[PDB]
Amino acid sequence: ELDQLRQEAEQLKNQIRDARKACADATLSQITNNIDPVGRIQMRTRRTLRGHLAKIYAMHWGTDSRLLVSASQDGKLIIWDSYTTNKVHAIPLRSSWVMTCAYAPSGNYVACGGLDNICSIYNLKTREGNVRVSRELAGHTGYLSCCRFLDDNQIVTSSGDTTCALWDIETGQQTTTFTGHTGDVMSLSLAPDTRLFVSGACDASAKLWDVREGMCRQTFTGHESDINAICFFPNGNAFATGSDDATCRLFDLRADQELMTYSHDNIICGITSVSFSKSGRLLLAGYDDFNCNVWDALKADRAGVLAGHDNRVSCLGVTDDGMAVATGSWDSFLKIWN
Amino acid sequence: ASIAQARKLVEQLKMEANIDRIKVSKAAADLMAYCEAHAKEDPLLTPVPASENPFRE
Amino acid sequence: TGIVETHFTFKDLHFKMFDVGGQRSERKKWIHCFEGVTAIIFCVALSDYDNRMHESMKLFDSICNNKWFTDTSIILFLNKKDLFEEKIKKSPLTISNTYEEAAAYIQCQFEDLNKRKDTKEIYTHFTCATDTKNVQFVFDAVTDVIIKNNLKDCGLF
Amino acid sequence: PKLHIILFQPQKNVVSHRA
Amino acid sequence: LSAEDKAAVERSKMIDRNLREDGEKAAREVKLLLLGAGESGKSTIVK
Repeated sequence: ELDQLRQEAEQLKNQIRDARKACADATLSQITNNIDPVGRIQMRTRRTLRGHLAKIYAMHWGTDSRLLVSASQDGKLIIWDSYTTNKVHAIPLRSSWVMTCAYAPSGNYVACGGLDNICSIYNLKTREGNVRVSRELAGHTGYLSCCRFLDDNQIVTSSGDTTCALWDIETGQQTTTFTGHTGDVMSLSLAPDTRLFVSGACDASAKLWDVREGMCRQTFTGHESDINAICFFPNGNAFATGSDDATCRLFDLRADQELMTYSHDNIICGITSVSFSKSGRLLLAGYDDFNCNVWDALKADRAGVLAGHDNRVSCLGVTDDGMAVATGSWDSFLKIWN
Repeated sequence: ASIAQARKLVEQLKMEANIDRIKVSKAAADLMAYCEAHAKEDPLLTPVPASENPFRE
Repeated sequence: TGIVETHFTFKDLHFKMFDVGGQRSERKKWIHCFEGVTAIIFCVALSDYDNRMHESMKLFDSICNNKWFTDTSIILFLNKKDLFEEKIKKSPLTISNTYEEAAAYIQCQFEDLNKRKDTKEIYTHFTCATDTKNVQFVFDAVTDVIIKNNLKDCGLF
Repeated sequence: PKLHIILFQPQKNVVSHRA
Repeated sequence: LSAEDKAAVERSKMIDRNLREDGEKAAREVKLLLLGAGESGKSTIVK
């Protein structure tokens, strides 16, 4: 009787919902009252980068907050020096279709991926003085949507099909596979402890994975559309998700609930990128209608707006030291704001 | 096929219910306190001195 | 695997050819990467008419109305006509029986599915198993598309 | 000639880029 | 700006010249997307 198993699953889900409702004690909108706000924010552009020629899909700050890596719809992966607008390296690619770029924390390697469903890892410091392709990783049925480094020898990938993977660089064969989703896995974010990582997919859910056990730990619902980007809170007990509902949400682990929602009548366009600054006071979201918004984390009202771009805002990333925020839109430019 | 998948889903959900949780108000208070404690080093909240800005000119 | 690509040169002209049909994922998530492609080449099976053709027509309808493809031109190739001529007798096109009538009816029921007639055009063709003039048709359509775009950009058209 | 088409023969006002 | 900056700007100029040449060359290629249904004779059309 398969219906019996379906009914049992429904009862277990009902139990979880009852426990979640009972765990609630108050609302952050009630506890975070009569507290000093940050105030209106005025920010102006500082740098402009002009190398590329087509749309730009991803970016990633370095570990010293000076170097950048940029991947476009051309065969070129450009490395920028932000302080003085110089080009340090120009990488010729083997496939013009790119959706994700990542900078190794040691600064010795770069990763690129896209519709080709194959992950290419590049070495930057070689005696011959030219960038030689280090390795190629195959075994994803679908495309790659996001990839991040753990060290010089491991890497994580999120695939178009319902899988995420852990790769050993030296021996291309995979090590562990995480399979619990029903749909496209569109973004991932690594925790600072690197013991856990959070993946967001197209079935209106987010999962919590521990790398060594290889099993899921928590499933979070509430969004009524597909989610597109995700990032951790600097403490490590929270993260933020953006979806096509034009509404960001902040989740916490221990309470296992949904804390705050950010939305207003003016915004209708979806979200393509979400990131947190240092000290966890400001949330940066990149909307489709050529605009970026800084959100009061602990209050409903909106902070100052950041609107200078000419097309859809593809990616945005905040530096490790908190100096600046970089924005790369579908026009060829990148803007560094401070 | 269907039986195996259903068994996997039921076991996954059964393992989920055994987690240990704490008060939501405590978590909200922790988030309120963490930001206030670390406001000194946050270059974007307030404008830093021009002598300390690597994006001066 | 993934996306398959091909090169060929004709009349001192470069042609990139992107096969994408093997992706097997959500089309709406990544379909926008191809905005700005000069032409869309569609293929319709005629011998698979008895309904597969309803699915093919629905798929065609979707591509025309996508927001990214508002101004892109469509080159349509109608294949499997050699078997179609014989299949009409066994299965009438109502599933004025003749080859010309059935071909005209099929062409009209597809070509009547673009609302913005002024914005884009639907080049149409009948292809057989063996024909050396297909590349000439692609060349003569692509040049016309290029000229129309250049004229529209400068305000002349 | 252009004025002739604009005023006297609005029916034949059209542009084509193939012929 | 001692010789380090001078070398950096010379290298940047070479990179920019190479990028401009490659982009100008690659703006001439004509890109064609392929679509259709399965088992519709796309292989024969490609061949």
